[PDB]
Formats: sequence, C-alpha cells, structure tokens
Amino acid sequence: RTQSSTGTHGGYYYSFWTDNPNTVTYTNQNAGQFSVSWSGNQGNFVGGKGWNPGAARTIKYSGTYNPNGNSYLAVYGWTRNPLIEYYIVENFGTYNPSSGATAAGEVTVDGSVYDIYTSTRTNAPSIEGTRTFQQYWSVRRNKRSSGSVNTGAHFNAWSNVGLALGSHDYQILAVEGYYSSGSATMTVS
Repeated sequence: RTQSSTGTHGGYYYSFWTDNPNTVTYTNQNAGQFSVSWSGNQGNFVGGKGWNPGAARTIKYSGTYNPNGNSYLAVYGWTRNPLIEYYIVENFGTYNPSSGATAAGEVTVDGSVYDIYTSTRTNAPSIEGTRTFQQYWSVRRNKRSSGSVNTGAHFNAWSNVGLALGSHDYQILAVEGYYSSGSATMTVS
C-alpha cells in the first residue's frame, strides 16, 4: 500500500510519497505552505513543496518542525545528465541521514558550517528508473527550522568534489520520517 502524489498547488510544485498512508497525513495549503503529521512510529514518507525544474536559487522557508525520532528537514532534489540526488539537510532527529556517506569537506554558508558528503547508489530507484548515480549531501551543523538556503553555494562546493550537477529536475523543501512520529508546517518561497 504505497501512495505518491505530485502536482502544482498554490503556484508551487509538490511531492508526497509514503509506504503507509494510514499513519501519515499530508496537507497542501495556500501558496508554498504544507503540513504533515505522522504517528504510530510506522512507515516511511517524504513530502514537501518547491519547484520543478529546480535551479540555483535562494530558498526561503519558515515554520515549525517537531519530530519525535527518525526524521529530517532538507532541501532535496535531482538533476539529470548526469543523474544526481542531493540533500541540503537543515535539521534532523535522532539519526544523521548522511551516515555511511564519505566525508568530503566543509562549506560555510547561511550562518553555519555544513559538512559535505558524497556517496554512490548502485542500481537503486531513481527518477530515471533503476540506476547507478551519485549523491551529494550538505549537513548543517547548526540545526534550524527557518531561514534561507543559497543553493548555488552548495552546488559550487559539490562541483569541487566530484561530478558537476546536471540539468535540474525537481527541488523541494522536504520533511521526511522513518518509523517515527511528529508534525510540521512549513512555508517555502
């Protein structure tokens, strides 16, 4: 029992995916706002609002992020040609989502050091089907739940490590949860 919902709402692209629709409720709200509540410590989900295609843009977000357990808050997106999955992690709960990726330096932007990581996913699900692709991570040391993200500074930092980013696909401010509980209301602009 999986559910995937994508579209445009309030002038913004949105995406919500879960393998347990009964324990997670995603609500599109006006403009770049969305809410997610999840309970019962059951199920995996990722959802949020943003843009398709993405770009090197300044992403402003504000709201309330109240996880209880395994969860993160991240700018999240993809490129093609080459195929790259990337995460700018602004906050997380009890597990660092970068675990197992390879350390690849530091970048200081938007009020904090971010630790950079890279990984390779081999025959894994992608926006293009089963593929081998590169992942980039920036993980904020100073966790926060509102602010601005200069995505281009991260893109440039990643390009000095490995492959440069390709042509943008979607780019969202995402809330994720993994067998946990919580609630969040975020507004992107």
